[PDB]
Amino acid sequence: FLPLLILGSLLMTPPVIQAIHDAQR
Repeated sequence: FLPLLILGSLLMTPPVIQAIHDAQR
């Protein structure tokens, strides 16, 4: 999930969707 999700996509891509969302706040 949150972790596993970002982890899984932790190769050649940042924690998008969430990162931008967090940065949005």
